[PDB]
Amino acid sequence: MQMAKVCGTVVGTQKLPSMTGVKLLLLQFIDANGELLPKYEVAADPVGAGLGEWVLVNRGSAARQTEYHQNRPLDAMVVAIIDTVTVNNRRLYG
Amino acid sequence: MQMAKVCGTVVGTQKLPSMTGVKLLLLQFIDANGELLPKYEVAADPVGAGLGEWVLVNRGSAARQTEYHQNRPLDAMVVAIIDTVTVNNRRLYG
Amino acid sequence: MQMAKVCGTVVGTQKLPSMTGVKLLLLQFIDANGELLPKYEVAADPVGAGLGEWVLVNRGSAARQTEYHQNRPLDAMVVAIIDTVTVNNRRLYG
Amino acid sequence: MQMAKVCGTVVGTQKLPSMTGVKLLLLQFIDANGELLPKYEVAADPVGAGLGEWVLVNRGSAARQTEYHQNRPLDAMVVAIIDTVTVNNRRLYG
Amino acid sequence: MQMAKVCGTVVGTQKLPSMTGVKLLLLQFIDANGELLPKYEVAADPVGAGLGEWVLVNRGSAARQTEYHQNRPLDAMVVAIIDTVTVNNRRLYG
Amino acid sequence: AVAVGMIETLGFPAVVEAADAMVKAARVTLVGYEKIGTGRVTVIVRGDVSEVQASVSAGTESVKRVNGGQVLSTHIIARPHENLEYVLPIRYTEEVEQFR
Amino acid sequence: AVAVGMIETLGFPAVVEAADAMVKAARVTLVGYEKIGTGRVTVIVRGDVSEVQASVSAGTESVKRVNGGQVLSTHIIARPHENLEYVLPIRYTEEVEQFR
Amino acid sequence: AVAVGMIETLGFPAVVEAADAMVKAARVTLVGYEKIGTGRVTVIVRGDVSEVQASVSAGTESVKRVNGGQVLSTHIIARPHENLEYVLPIRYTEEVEQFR
Amino acid sequence: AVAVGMIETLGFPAVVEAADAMVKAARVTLVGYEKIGTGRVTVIVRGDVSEVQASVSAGTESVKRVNGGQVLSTHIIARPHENLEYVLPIRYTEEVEQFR
Amino acid sequence: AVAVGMIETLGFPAVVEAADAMVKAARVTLVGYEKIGTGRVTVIVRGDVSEVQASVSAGTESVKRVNGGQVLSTHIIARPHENLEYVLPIRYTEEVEQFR
Amino acid sequence: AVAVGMIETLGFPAVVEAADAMVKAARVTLVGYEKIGTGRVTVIVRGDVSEVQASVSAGTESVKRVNGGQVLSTHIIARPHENLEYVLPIRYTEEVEQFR
Amino acid sequence: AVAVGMIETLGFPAVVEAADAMVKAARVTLVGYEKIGTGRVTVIVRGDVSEVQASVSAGTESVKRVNGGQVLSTHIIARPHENLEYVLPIRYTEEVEQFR
Amino acid sequence: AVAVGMIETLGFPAVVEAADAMVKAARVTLVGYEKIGTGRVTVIVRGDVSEVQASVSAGTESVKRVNGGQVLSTHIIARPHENLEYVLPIRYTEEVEQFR
Repeated sequence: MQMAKVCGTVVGTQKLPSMTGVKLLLLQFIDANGELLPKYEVAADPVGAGLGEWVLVNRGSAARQTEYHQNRPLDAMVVAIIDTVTVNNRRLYG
Repeated sequence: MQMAKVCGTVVGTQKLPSMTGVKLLLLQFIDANGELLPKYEVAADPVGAGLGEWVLVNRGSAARQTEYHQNRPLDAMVVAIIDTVTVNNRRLYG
Repeated sequence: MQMAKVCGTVVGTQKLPSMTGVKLLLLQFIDANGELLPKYEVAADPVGAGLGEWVLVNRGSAARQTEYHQNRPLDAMVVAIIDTVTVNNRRLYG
Repeated sequence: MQMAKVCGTVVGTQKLPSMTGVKLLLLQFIDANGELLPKYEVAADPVGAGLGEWVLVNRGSAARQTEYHQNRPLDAMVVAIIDTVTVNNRRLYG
Repeated sequence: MQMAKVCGTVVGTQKLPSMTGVKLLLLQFIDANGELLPKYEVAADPVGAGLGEWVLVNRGSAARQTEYHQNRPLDAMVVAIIDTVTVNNRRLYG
Repeated sequence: AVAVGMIETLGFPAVVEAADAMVKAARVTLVGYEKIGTGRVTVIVRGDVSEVQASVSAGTESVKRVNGGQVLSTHIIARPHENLEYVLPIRYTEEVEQFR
Repeated sequence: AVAVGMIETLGFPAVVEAADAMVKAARVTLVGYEKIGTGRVTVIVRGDVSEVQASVSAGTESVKRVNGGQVLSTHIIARPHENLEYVLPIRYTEEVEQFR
Repeated sequence: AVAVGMIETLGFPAVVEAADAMVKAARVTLVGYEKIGTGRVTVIVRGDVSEVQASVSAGTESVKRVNGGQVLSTHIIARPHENLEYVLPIRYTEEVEQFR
Repeated sequence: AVAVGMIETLGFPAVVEAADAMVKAARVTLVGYEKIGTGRVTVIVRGDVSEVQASVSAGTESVKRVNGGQVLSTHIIARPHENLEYVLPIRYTEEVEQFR
Repeated sequence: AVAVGMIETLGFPAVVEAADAMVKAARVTLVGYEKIGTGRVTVIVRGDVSEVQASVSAGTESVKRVNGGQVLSTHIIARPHENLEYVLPIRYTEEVEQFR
Repeated sequence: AVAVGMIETLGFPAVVEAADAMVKAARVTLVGYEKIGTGRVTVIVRGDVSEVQASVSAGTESVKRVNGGQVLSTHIIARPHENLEYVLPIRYTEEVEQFR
Repeated sequence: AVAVGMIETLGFPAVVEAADAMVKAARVTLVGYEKIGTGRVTVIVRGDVSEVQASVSAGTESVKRVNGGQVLSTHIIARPHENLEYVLPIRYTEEVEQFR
Repeated sequence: AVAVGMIETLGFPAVVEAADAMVKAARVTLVGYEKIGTGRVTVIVRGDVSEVQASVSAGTESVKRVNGGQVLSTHIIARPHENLEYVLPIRYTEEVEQFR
């Protein structure tokens, strides 16, 4: 997984028929210190996440494991909304 | 997924027999801010996309999920044509 | 696999139901010389590792091979706690 | 897929038994404009490609889809010899 | 596959039960010209390779293809010991 | 006029998840909240047709992740008549003018 | 007075698609919207009897587009008595005078 | 640039009900009308891809109310190539530029 | 615009008896005549929706007078969009202005 | 910002035991109380998402001790959109600001 | 001469998807659009043999993603005789000389 | 006169492959191209009777290369009357006089 | 350099029809002619890889019209090594330089 910040939404109307119903979030990756990295991802969002939240997003074949993304062409998925990040016994987020 | 811009087409005549009928688009990746990254991809195009469009591109074994790319040696696929990118409640594209 | 140092923990309360019970560690990657790289990962931790430990973390679908991580959306997992690293017949760690 | 130029061959005699008969090509990646990137790959070559040729190479589990690479430990494979690349309706290659 | 140089060994005693018997080599990636890149890997070693050798390393689910790594959490594997690298009809290695 | 999407659910926890996932999936404005009896509760969003189609389709799948949640009826009208905003409670209120 | 058309549906997304199909199909004015319980929702159009007949039949077919939508009752009164507009919500309000 | 959607019906009364339901449902412009033989008649709309998608789905359901006509084929292209306007009759004519 | 009625018949003697029955039954104007292939011939009338409904139903029964005549499809659009008269042949031509 | 949790019960004695078990189990503020018909009554708590999850799990188990009430639906949203506080009754009222 | 590729489909929405996918898959010029009756419609592209083989093969697969779309016959002639451009409608028109 | 060879195929890609095989196989001039409906398309070559027989036989076998191509009827007239070139489109036009 | 394509037939009348169909189909140069015993005769064409692919596919289909000949083996190499020109008879001879 990677830590990412929800920066926006991507809407596509002309898509695959297996891509319908999939909510697509534009996530910017954040480092371990909390700063925004110049690297992004578009991920499926089963755990309902809004703009500004910190999320855990996986990569690749793990995005097709939630039993309704199984035969869906997805390589990125928000798997968790981050509550708190503790680094060196110090709370960094939350 | 990644956001990419269709910059051209790649045609190969000597290929694998499972690669025939596959439309191959040369796609340049764009960042979350909208500028072109110095990074490209060649992807299959089931969702019919032409030169200049913004597309969503998956990577890996998610390219083989659309039930006719299943046993095809594809690791990248256009899954959607981007209609609208909204970043920080502001429309970036569309 | 990559060598990584456990820098902390990530706790998420809203997650997928298959993500329940998965311990999430914030691991910063270390190089072959032992210095911290500016790159991190959030990985599942079946091998119980604490803060400051050197671990081996895999990537991708190898994280789902642990027979209780099989249908879990995990793309990174601590597979081993590093006891010693020998580089050019010289002990680097341990 | 990525566009790559065949720069040479890699011969290994001490290998896995499932790697026997696999022709290994050293391919340097080329960018979308046609210049050589400082990044390479060693890929299987079922589509017979010689030195100097432009090839499409895939990555990952897509290299095991050509029904004679199925249980072979391959993560890269030349899937097509590039005949022509057209960028912005202008022929770049061929 | 990638060309890598064996720079050492990684030993971990506290690991997963499916990770036992797996020989872990610290491999530094080398470029197509032959110099050491600042990038490494830890891979399983079925083809017996020692310190200083040139190896071919696959990554991903291709590491689980050799029928004794099938349910093992491995994402990197030495598949061949490099005998000869020929670049532009000139022998680079061997 | 501006497109209108409706998701009717059986239950208030299902209609808040429908309302929350709609304005999180796309750039729509949740303007309305309608109860018609027997637990049939409808939330009403406004926005562009690309946003409303994306929000209603994603808002429908999010309700079937709520225990006891049931989608009764969903609809998108891409171009409603200007007669409808004066009679039906689908119009923009002044509470939601910051989200338009 | 001028004619009355009513479509009663089970559900609020079905009654907005019925109301939007009615005012697009003919020269009717949607004047009313009535909730009577158990999800029975009624929209009321006013116009000439040929326009009201053309709209009410077209509003009934458009509920089949809505999933989970069901027309319970339709009726057309060609010439309602003047007593009905002062008691029942079938009258022209001031907000809908621009559409008459 | 502007998307193109086509509904092919068997019969001329079904293709006028399809064309009338398309331009009423969304902000599309009916630009074209094509006959290829065996009664197969095609109407062409131009708009945004979200508006064309809402029109083609609404134009398909409205042929089912026509007795004697059926939808043979529908398609939507999000952005046609500029080659297609000069060969195929999907371009904006100057008679319909007021509806663009 | 004003309402459109279409009767599609299989055969040309059936479409002239349908067109002659329509303009005699009510105050409609025959404006159009369309061939789409396989003998599917359509005549188009314009008028008020009550007159168009009275004519199209009367034009359907008169095809039974014709031996070898068969009505394939009928449809009535009560309020067609203004886009349809510039693309489809349902508009008033200058030759039929004396009958409007 | 502040998370929202909802428990919908069938019956008012079940929804008071659910609401009492929620604010005792964790640091949540009961802010709302919603009736949608057929006895479906919802209580709304606000707190941190960890506190909301502990309260909703405790309020669900406490309805099992009420004879005559059952939990119909529960849901937790970690961070609702600010559009929802103006349309849905999930916001902090001024009477409950002492418990925040 | 320059190579010619043809895709014959049954239906006009299938032939526009065939024409659109051909000029998007490779560097070909759509020059022709041929109706021969019974709904058999043929689009004709010109270009190099590598372009035309890639376009026709990708245009054939894209038609079987259209509902009601059916490919009747495809062919590529890599080197057509110069007699054929004067008789058959496969030649470059002046409308498409910007795409050559 | 100069001999006439005609190949009638079902489909336009089959008739271009038939016409391209004819003018390559022998010293015939493709002069004509005829559509008569139901996809029956005819190409007409002129030449000496030995060249016309060799081309029409080779143009028939090349339709089997076309998937979905079918030869309906072939005929060779060794010495047509001079009345036929003024009525039927079998004559040498001025555009094809460079290939005679 | 340029690609190389080979068709091996059983018999000399089949290999001349194969070689004649190759140089007529595309812009390839027949450069070679090889006999290896058991009647296995091979013709070698050079050209671009797209032209070699179109010629070899047409040369394979043309042996089916020869009675008593069959295609035994076909192959296409997109760019042969420079070693193969000096050992194998696939190189351009002096007599075939006019057709290159």
